[PDB]
Amino acid sequence: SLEQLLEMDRAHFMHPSTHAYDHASGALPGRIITGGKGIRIEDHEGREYIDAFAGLYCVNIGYGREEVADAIYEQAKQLAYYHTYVGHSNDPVIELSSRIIEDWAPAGMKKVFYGMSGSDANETQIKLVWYYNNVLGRPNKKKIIARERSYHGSGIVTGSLTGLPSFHQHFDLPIDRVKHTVCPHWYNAPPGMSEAQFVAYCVEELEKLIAREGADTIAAFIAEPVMGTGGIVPPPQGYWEAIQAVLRKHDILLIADEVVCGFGRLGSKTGSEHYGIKPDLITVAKGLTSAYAPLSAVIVSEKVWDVIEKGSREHGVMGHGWTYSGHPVCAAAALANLDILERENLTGNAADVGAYLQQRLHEAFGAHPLVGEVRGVGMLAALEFMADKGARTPFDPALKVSQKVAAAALEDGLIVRALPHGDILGFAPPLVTTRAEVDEIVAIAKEAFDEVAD
Amino acid sequence: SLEQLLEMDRAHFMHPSTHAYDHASGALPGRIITGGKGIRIEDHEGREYIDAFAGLYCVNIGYGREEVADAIYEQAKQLAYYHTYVGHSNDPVIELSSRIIEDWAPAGMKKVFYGMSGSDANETQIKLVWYYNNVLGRPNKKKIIARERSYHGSGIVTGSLTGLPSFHQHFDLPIDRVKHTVCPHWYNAPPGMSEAQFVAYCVEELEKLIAREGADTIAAFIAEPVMGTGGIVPPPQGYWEAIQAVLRKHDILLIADEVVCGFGRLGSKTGSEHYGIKPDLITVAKGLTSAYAPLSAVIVSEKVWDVIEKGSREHGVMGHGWTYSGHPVCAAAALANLDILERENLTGNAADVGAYLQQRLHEAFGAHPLVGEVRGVGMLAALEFMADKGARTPFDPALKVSQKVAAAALEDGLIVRALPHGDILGFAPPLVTTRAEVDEIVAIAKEAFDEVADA
Ligand SMILES: *Cc1c(COP(=O)(O)O)cnc(C)c1O
Ligand SMILES: *Cc1c(COP(=O)(O)O)cnc(C)c1O
Ligand SMILES: [Ca+2]
Ligand SMILES: [Ca+2]
Ligand SMILES: [Ca+2]
Repeated sequence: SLEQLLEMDRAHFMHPSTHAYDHASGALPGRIITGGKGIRIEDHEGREYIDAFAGLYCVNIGYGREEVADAIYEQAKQLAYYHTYVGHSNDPVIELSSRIIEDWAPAGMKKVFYGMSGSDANETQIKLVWYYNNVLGRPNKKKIIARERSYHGSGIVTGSLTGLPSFHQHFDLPIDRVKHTVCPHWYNAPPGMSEAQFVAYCVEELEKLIAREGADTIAAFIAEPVMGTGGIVPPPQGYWEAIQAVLRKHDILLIADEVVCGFGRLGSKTGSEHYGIKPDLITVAKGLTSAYAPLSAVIVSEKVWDVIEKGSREHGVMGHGWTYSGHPVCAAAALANLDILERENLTGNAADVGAYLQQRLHEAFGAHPLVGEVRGVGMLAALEFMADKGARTPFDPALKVSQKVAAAALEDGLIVRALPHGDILGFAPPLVTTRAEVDEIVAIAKEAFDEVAD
Repeated sequence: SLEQLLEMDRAHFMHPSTHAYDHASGALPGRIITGGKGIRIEDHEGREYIDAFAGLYCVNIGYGREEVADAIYEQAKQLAYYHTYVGHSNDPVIELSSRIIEDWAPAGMKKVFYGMSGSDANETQIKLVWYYNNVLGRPNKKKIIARERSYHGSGIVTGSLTGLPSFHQHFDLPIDRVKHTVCPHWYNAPPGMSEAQFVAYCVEELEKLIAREGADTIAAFIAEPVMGTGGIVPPPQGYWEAIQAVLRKHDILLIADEVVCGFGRLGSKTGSEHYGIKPDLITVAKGLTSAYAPLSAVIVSEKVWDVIEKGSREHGVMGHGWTYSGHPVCAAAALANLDILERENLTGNAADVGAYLQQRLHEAFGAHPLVGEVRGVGMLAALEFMADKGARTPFDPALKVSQKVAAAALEDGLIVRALPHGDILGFAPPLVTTRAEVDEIVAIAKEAFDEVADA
């Protein structure tokens, strides 16, 4: 019974990112998702929704892929699990590793280490950067620079990297080794710069942080090529070239968080490829498997892998491992996911239909007095709402405009996300989305928005 | 083509817990596992092995359960994933949560929060204990006490909780908020002590740590009911009763790490049930799914859940979540796993055949001059080897006796683990293991051991 389900939920399930009391008490009503196909999902009540956020930037090949379910089945049946400790392996993990390196990763990458979450992958990154510096005799080169409004996960170290305050509240974060520099959102500049001027500003602010802390104390800089949860923010043109030069000058490792941007989302293999970023380390999850099974990976450059090898010769086996590291079923899911991305050229579809999404959002919302900015890249897009446009001046957060539009859209059968920063409505549809589906998405969001606007 | 696999592996796969250079260079040969059935696995080759470590204390219902593969398939096909943010749900996660609380958790537990690893679950625990204290207006009550030789995971915070130095080296751990008290291994007590004396020693050492740090600054104490990777160490008689009294007196939360002990391993539902532990918080993974899919959970007491609710009313939504929190496929795997544990009464089999394992290891090894100690409980057991027994004096670690026995056992078709701490050979067979299979396991390990002992 659906009613006893919902009581069991309220009584016993602690959800992620859900108001504990309001949920437990019934004030925040629960929604049970039971099926889905293509870009549409279905709740327990039989209501169907267009999921223009692809779960959480992650159901990239779309819902209901029997091909992946069969791949998962066949592996679960043959060998669901053995460990990968002390050189042990399984077939799928071997194939997946060489495929990630040969076909998806930028040049210079060498090794892949697996977990199950974006958060655990970034945890691994910070371990590796500390290990690297310790084996090189640099015990104080340990601080990590992240950015305001960044999202890097929800643990203690990874929640510190995260530049959104909700992940810090009552958790004593950020930790002391994590420092935050500026969010590269041109729309929000010092308030009259050229794009190039704003880049130079971001560069000087980073240079100031480095000077205050001391370059010899900074191990790494971590960043999303395009900001996701912080509010769908492409980098300014020239940003990545200029930031990379600063990091190289100060011998600071670069970690590209590709959890959202990875595996076709922007119309390129990765955000790194898209923007000419040459990271030392890369974090992936989400579109790695299109969420069909949980899997994360850390991709390691030749340079860093060489120091890891060196560490092992001098100090023996590195103490790092998860029980389910390289889980056969999860690896098999990833292989089928990649087969589908590649065969259907969904990276191309993301570029193509993603540009159409940008176009249609601009046409629909660009001229409107309450829309401060329309922005995006590939199959990511956002609308940022402003009380005055003009003066670039945001609504009283108590008004909750982004949230009211999202709610209205949901009533009309469309899922889009109110992002945690400001009044921002985000779009991250599956990479299989068609032009017609975009027009359908935009029509509903447009109606929703007018209803709230009035 | 097997050769091309192994090259691809060496070229591109960074393994957990694997010597990086020795593996990449071919000095540490790789092993590809391709199949398995019951308690036996098969490598690429075709060599078959009795897996008396059940993967990593985790393949509890045994290998090749088509029933679980079908359960995984059916969920993957119907709905592999949606998120569980902002009150969203799927039914396997709802059923699993109420089943964990009603059927497996000790009394007083209320809510379950999901991840994918033992490590992420303990990460969540520490977040929750800090949140708890912050919403109660106790900003300084934040330190965590763990134990020497404990294993709690392999992250930064969870690697700090972990009391084994290999998880610390070149990672700048433990963090300052984590303190370690003594390992409750009677066999390594300060010499001469009675079991009861050694308990009282553990108690006084904990009391000293609490006095030095200030009880006011200590949020929680985390511990495995029985130590796993640190050496298969049951707690001394009376340990848990006495430790619990100290924690209660100082208002310190107790986190039971049931990652190994959970879901039947000791012949009880949990280590907590087994030893009368009343934790505020419990961590589970491994036997939660028998490793058929990755899943972890944090089980939360009524007391702690009440404060979490309070936090949300006063401060709004707690900022905690994993994208794959409550993953439908993983939850479905767990439900089938539980169906099998319950239907086959594998908790009972673990009690029964586990006691037999203890008996048979004692009979086979108890008298031998090179075996310092035989120990265990339920379906966990270990042999600890000593150069001198009556002097309690261990071999030169470069001799690596535990590892030589393991190697010999592997040649003879048996997988048992050389544990990282001492010269210790561990046993954690699947909970479906039979008495005859135990005798088969012990016979091979006994032969292996003689070969190494006579040398
Ligand atoms: C979602 C996300 C993470 C963390 O992933 P989890 O699987 O939720 O731990 C990290 N980085 C980015 C950019 C993300 O979007
Ligand atoms: C194996 C283990 C962990 C960590 O589990 P992962 O799934 O490897 O992250 C934590 N606690 C205990 C007691 C364990 O045995
Ligand atoms: Ca409407
Ligand atoms: Ca079947
Ligand atoms: Ca033999």
